[PDB]
Amino acid sequence: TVGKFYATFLIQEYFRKFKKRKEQG
Amino acid sequence: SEEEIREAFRVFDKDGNGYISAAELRHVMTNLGEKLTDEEVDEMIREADIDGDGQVNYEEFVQMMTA
Repeated sequence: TVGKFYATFLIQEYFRKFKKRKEQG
Repeated sequence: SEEEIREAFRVFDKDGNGYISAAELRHVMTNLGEKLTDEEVDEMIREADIDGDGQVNYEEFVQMMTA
């Protein structure tokens, strides 16, 4: 409605950073 | 790869239907990973769920940018 793509991006990098963070510490 | 987001969304689906009940999604969003705000959650689930049923489709959010 205002920034769905921005919200999409939020979860994008969220899962990305978390996936590789889980194997880091 | 497409498992950059989709494969990370399944890890929450306990129904195997493709849509999770917002309530559960909200509790996990501001719990696992980092710490957002109630604002950044409610609004996130709002821009996605337009129906108002409760069962929000996760791939509809993933394939959103592709749409």
